[PDB]
Amino acid sequence: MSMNDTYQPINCDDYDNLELACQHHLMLTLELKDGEKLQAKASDLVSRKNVEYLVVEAAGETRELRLDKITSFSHPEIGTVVVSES
Repeated sequence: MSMNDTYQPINCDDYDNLELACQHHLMLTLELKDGEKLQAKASDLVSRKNVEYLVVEAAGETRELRLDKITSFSHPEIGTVVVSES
């Protein structure tokens, strides 16, 4: 029935490049339904053959955030994004 979709876990193809650079500028603040909130220095994204997840470098340890469709991620003077814009 349907072959084309547009359901992204968090970050999209292009929207991920502009959001992470302009909206996150390396340092992003991740938040969860449990009112979680944490900023992370440096970050890039990786797209799986099936979907797409973000991968941020935590000082000296690689971390993967947004791969679980995190409720929302906010950035000072930018905004809050929940499991992909929708």
